[PDB]
Amino acid sequence: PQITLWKRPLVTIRIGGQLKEALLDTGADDTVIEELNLPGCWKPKLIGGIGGFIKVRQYDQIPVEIAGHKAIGTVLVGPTPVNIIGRNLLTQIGATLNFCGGGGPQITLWKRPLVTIRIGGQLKEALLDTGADDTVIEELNLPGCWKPKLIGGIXGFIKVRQYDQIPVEIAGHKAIGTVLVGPTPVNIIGRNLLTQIGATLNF
Repeated sequence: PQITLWKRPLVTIRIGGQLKEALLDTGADDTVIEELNLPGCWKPKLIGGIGGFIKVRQYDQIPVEIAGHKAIGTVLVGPTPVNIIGRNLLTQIGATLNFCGGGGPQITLWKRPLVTIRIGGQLKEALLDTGADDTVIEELNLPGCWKPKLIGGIXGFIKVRQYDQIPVEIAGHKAIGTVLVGPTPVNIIGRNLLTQIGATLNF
């Protein structure tokens, strides 16, 4: 299907014979699901996100059906805030990011979807993250007024400054909206701006 980004791209998945809801997340390398039992052997791993690191169980070669498309691959199980399908399985189901409904650039998900953006007169690299509601940019001396905010992901919450009506050009496409500024490990373009550039998921 083709999925737009006005709402979270939540889908039903089948894993270990059970149904779960999960977010299609182009900003995730891996697939992470809330605590559950999976048949098979696992190994301990740590993974990170906006707020720090969590401990997970890594299960390899697990069949997962994602809105009716089959994948077989690595699933990490642990205390993630949201079940997420990451690039390791998005690539298996042939999911791509597409601008302006397919008229614009197509971005495959074999590697992190990093693009050039312009904000505040500065050029930066940022990750297109369908699993992010908001856009979070590395510490940058943006002029203007702001309001404090906390935002969360794997690892917990960070404090940021919320600026409104900030122009952001993404891969040459103009957008304007809310930007959150703080100590994010990677600059993230979230759905609030991805929708403005007509970005969709397709598979």
